[PDB]
Amino acid sequence: TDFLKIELIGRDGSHWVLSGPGMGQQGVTLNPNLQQFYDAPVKTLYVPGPFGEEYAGKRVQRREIVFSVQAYDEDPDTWSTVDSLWRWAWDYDEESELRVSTSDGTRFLKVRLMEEPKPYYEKDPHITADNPIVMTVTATFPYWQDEPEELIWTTLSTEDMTRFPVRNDGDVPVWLKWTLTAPGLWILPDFSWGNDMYSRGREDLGRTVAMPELVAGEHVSVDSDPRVQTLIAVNGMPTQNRWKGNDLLYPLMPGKGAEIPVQLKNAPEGGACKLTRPRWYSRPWSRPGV
Amino acid sequence: TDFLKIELIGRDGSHWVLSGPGMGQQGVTLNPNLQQFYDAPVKTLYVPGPFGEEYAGKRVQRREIVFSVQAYDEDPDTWSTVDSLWRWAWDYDEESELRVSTSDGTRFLKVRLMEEPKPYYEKDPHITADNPIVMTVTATFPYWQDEPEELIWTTLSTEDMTRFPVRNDGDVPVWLKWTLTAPGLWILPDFSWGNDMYSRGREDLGRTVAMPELVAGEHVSVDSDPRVQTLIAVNGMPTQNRWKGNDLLYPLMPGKGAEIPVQLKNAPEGGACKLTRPRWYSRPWSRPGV
Amino acid sequence: TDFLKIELIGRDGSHWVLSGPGMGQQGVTLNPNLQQFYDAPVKTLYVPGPFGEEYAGKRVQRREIVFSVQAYDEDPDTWSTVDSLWRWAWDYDEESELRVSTSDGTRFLKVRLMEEPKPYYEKDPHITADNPIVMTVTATFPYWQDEPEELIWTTLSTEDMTRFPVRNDGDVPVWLKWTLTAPGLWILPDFSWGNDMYSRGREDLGRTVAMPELVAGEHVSVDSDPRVQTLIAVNGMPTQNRWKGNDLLYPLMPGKGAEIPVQLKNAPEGGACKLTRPRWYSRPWSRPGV
Amino acid sequence: VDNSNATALEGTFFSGTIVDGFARSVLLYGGGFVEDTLSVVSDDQTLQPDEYYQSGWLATMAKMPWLVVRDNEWTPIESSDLSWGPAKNVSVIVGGDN
Amino acid sequence: PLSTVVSPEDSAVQYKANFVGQYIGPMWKPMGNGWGSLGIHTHALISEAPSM
Amino acid sequence: PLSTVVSPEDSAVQYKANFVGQYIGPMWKPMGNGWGSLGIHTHALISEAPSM
Amino acid sequence: HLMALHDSWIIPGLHIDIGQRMGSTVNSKGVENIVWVNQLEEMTAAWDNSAGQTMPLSWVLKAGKSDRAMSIGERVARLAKKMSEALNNVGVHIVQS
Amino acid sequence: SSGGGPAVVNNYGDIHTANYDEFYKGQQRREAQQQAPILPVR
Amino acid sequence: SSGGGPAVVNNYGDIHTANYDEFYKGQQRREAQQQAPILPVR
Amino acid sequence: SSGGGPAVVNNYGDIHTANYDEFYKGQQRREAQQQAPILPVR
Amino acid sequence: ANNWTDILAASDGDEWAAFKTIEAQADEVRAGHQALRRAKPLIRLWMNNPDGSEGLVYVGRVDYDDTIRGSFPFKNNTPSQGVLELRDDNYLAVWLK
Repeated sequence: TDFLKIELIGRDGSHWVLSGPGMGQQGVTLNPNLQQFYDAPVKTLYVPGPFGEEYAGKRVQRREIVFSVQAYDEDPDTWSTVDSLWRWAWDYDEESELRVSTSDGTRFLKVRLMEEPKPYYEKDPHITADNPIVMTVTATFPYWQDEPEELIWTTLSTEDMTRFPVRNDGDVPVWLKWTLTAPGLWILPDFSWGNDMYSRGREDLGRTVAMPELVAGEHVSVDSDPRVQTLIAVNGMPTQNRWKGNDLLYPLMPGKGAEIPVQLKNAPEGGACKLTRPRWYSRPWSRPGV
Repeated sequence: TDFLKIELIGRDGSHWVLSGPGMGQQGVTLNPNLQQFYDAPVKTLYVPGPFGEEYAGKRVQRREIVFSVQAYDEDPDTWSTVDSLWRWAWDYDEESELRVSTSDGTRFLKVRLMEEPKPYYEKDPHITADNPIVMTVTATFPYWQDEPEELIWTTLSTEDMTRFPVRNDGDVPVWLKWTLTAPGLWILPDFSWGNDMYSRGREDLGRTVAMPELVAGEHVSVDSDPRVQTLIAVNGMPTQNRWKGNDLLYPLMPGKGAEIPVQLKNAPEGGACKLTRPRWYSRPWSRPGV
Repeated sequence: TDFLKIELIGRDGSHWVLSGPGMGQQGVTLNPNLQQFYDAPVKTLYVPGPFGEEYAGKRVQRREIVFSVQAYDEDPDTWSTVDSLWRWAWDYDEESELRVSTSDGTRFLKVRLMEEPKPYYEKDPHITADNPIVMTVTATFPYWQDEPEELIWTTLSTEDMTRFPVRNDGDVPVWLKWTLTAPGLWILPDFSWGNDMYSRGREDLGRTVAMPELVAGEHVSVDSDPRVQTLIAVNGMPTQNRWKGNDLLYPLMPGKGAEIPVQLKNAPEGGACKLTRPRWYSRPWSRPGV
Repeated sequence: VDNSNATALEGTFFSGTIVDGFARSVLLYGGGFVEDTLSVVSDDQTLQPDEYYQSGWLATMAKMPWLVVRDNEWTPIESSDLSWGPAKNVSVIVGGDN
Repeated sequence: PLSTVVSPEDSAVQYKANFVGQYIGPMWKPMGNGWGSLGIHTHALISEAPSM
Repeated sequence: PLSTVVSPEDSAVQYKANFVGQYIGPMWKPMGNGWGSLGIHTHALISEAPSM
Repeated sequence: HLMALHDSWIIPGLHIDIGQRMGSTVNSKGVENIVWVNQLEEMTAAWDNSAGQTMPLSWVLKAGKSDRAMSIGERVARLAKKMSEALNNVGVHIVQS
Repeated sequence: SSGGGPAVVNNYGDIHTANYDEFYKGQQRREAQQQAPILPVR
Repeated sequence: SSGGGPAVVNNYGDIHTANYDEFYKGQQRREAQQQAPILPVR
Repeated sequence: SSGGGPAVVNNYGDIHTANYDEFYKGQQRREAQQQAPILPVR
Repeated sequence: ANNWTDILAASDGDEWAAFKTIEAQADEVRAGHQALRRAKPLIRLWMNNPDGSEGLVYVGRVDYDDTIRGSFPFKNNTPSQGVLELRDDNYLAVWLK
């Protein structure tokens, strides 16, 4: 349909249109009945309680998308070429992009081959030259993504301050990344946004964290997500070692945003700060909510 | 039918009529075969005995309601808006209300997403613009409930007494809540109603418990239900710490009612009392029980 | 079809055309629905993480190919001869070749009887002289193989150097084999090809390792594949025992190739080197990868 | 028998890397010989055993350890448990009656 | 794809080192003498930057 | 079922506006002259903040 | 007495600490009214984030102590520790010949 | 009827519903019964 | 749908896929946590 | 045929017929082999 | 110390409004208690100073969501073992290795 368009960018950069306008131009179409494709799988925890079991929290699970494609052509030789290209568009170690385009925009999922594909019918595929491949791909990161928003602030003054406009339009919290140049003393926001995961939702509403003083050449990446270490110096110096039991604890809660303040001091040659904010969604398409 | 009306009030305050008069006006109707919806699940316990097994007790289990809705509209874009609104009406962390209205009144059940919804058919949903969403919701509190009966008794006397009429018209025991102003020493009833859970059925027929002497500004809420701590003061003082192991032990048994006495002493200003009696039911509709 | 040929070469050297042009000339054809035949079975590993499960790696698995053949002839005596020959073409201890020929070339898989064959119909097979044999064979080495590419470099000089062009056109990493004459100190390349399996992809870009000084008559084979001890001398001497705990670490990754340098020193006679690059593939046919 | 060869004059291999092989160290005894540390032989010139030049030999000589068992994605072995723990007590008291 | 993307091996590289922080860093692998054979000297007697 | 319906205890509230953006915004409802009767004036002659 | 506080309002460490007396009841006929008052002896905070079994951070209390109801392995370990200490003491109290 | 279903699953023994927790607890209880009286009071 | 299939097998608990070696190792690890700090160093 | 039935139950491992008594006895025998020669004779 | 008369005056003589005010205060206290109970733990690794001086030096922090499992007992006068399982791609796991 023209209301929905599904594309694949392979590990090798090949572009396939599986459904929507222009589907099957590269020879591969998408078969019906694809599972765990729309909603992010979440399991909710329950613990014994007086009236049965009490809610204890939720855990998002990785996506296990089982779908099927159909590789077709008029002649078996070109069909074999198309099937080989489709297989080359996938891998186990490295991931490939699966984009969904609707009136709500374009959102992509990074997926990899969970297991070996199951191709062809019971007989040799060169007879029909039109054969289905059963794909079992997995999304380690289960959230559909749009391109993250990047903001740059460069200053020449020794001491300066800026207000980064930040807003979470998605339905799930997101973790911010900072790229800070050196030398200089940086103060970055760690606002709770009302999140009470550390019993300090109101205490940390306007929380700011001071990074250790950076020496020349010690440019840092400060990623708040739990997957990555918070502080990484580009030159390999242990910058986190001088930071005294302190961390960025709070993601950007959905529906919240403000002008977060970033302060720079003691910078003889100024400095640059880059803020990267991901746009994470649990569905391939959804109307904006607030 | 016009004998039953089912509504959902989402986490965002949206109102949907899934069945009954005016159903489907918001685009979503209720499909048949909804399970664990009427009777509260209960498991009975049995010990080995001389004649087989002996009854040991009952435990009420949380509701695991699996039901299907059908989202429909004439055009796929409006269907997409309807589907997004329905998705936004639900959450894992916070509960949405599910109201059943019959000739017995309106009773509501608080339900949350137990896992990710399963939407759409095997093909893309824009083809039909009329697609089913399978929802596995859960009710941690499994009893259908109505708005509680509230009574207020204020006084100006230093020492006074009152009687609150109370009666459990439902089929399950309910736990009373009190709101007591300060200063003052309160004597609250904890009548057994003949219940023999502690082997003190008629021993505790007229049991009254003395709350600790509340200091100025220490207005307390005294909730007898086991989900929550009994004494909580509004100024944050540890009232229960001064309440030397005492507690409210008995709920208001079904079919039981009386004029429960509340006594206030040592209240120079003259305080106020509020009694909240929940209306818990194990079924969406039922005739009153005597 | 004429686009695909399938052959079996038994443990005794017998030749069978199961499918393709000339199929059934020896009396045995191939029935449909053969499984675990095309893609090499791979299982992916996942470890718990904040967003579900994180990628932990991949492991290739052995092939369990269950396929049926049909042995037929006009008269039961000749059918019995055909069936006996087909059974003799198989074994448990030793493997037999299974060759697939397409426009991409001929690739072979070495398979052995995983369990006893299941022959014949419900009645005795002499009634029809046309009976199916269900074979459950296994491939311990799961990749499809082509004949390896071999290069030879000879020198009469005491000290010399050469460059071998090498390129993996398949979809799986291959492990190089060397055959080096003695006496002489050889230095062999162990280029990482950007493989970050040891977190040294860029550090080991031009890694070279020196074999121990070989004494007269101690010609060595240096097989980098993990199924085999790396250094094996022709005269039975313990060369790897002399070699101080070193090893060849990196395979030739898919899509990578260069002129790898081989150095020879302290060789009064002048020596010879042979490089064998295997051609492993994960499917019986595939277009060349770049 | 002495199979580790840790106390020998030439020392043995106490550590190594998969890219450089083994590293030769020798024991150095501090004051009172109670404590022994490891000092690396920067220029290792230990000769190979004569047994390594004999056909049909497979054993490991104590002076020249050779066997490194490597675990990777294509390992031929199955590693099960690699556990390291640090030293515990700085000082020891031994005595009673003299 | 070869025309579109640039390979890491087909890329000119330039490297810097200043030793001004009095730290060797992980980019200098000692050779011959093993770990601990490299150091940074301040040279504070003259008005000069630290050397390696 | 409710004994009485009481107005909710609405707390103290706060609002602010500075007119730094481009247009007026939906937080201001035009009146009398209808929609589109409001605007932002830069006042860059005096070098001052924009006004409504 | 062994308790597991699943979603109880009790906050271990905050409401009650190690060594501090607390009362507990058991819903068993004949001892419903009785409150067993013991000083808190153990409290373990445990969690599991595995996909198979996922247990949120939960606290398990053990009020009072008993050598009798102690597990056999724990009893053997405690006895072994005491025996080793006593053996060291006797050996150091030995009078030389 | 019985032969070839749950009634032969019962003959199979603990193939279907059977948990490890009470089995381990029962083994521990049996070992505790065996060893507790002979363990010293110290 | 859920009641009467694998969704109630989960309620049954460890009737289908459940391993013995991992459970035994987990019990051994819990016992080791309980008893290791009180074992002597001798 | 094999994929999706008892032949993949065998890959699942100890989900169908397997009893706890033999596993416990085997683990006890392994521990006894490990610890018996070092236990004293007293 | 908001007296009942003061609360009633603030609510303009409406007993139901005043009691709803009191109930809201009690609810916010209960919510604070629940948040304190359900707050995530803060796991931090520290090391000795490499130069040999005093004072532990901050290594890093393990996220509760980034753990695999954990178990920390507090015992009365008895040593206890804490167990923390991490994925080997975790940065603190790599540091420890």
